[PDB]
Amino acid sequence: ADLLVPLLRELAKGRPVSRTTLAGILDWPAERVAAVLEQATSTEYDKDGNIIGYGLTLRETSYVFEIDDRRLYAWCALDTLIFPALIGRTARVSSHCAATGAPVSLTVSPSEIQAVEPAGMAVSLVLPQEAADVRQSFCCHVHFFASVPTAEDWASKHQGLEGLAIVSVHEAFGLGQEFNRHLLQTMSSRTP
Repeated sequence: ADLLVPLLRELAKGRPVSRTTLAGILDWPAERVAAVLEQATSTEYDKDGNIIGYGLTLRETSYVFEIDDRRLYAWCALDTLIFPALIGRTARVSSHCAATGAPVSLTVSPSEIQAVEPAGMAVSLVLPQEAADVRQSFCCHVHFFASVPTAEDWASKHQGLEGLAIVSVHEAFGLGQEFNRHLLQTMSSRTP
């Protein structure tokens, strides 16, 4: 009697999943499934109203995310992925340096990386702001840099923005892997 979030499990398959199937898969009544979508109106439907799943962007960006046998796209180095460890397979990630334009690519696996090119690429992130208008406020703004010198080089001429910080794709996986514990919390955060 357990549940490892079959929703995304069947989702990763990228196949038409109806409520009777989500229900049939969850071995739960179509009403329980319904209750779930009853609060998910923002979710994208397809055809008669089935769960389309993911998609990120309508294929028109630079950040590419390949997994198993499904080519995905993103608006930032992050949007490409979300939970590699939850997938249970490898995820090929491709990016381009915002300064050198070099073709960067990394392999995101459920345990670590297995294809870093170039061997020394760097990632870029932004600092949290709480004094900006309403629209997005840099929902992501996550880019990659061919390396730390370029990341830091291009970074030098990329100051003034809302913080903006550079990092090693190696440390980016630890900061990205730690977010889980942060999101896992239902509410509040007692520790610091």
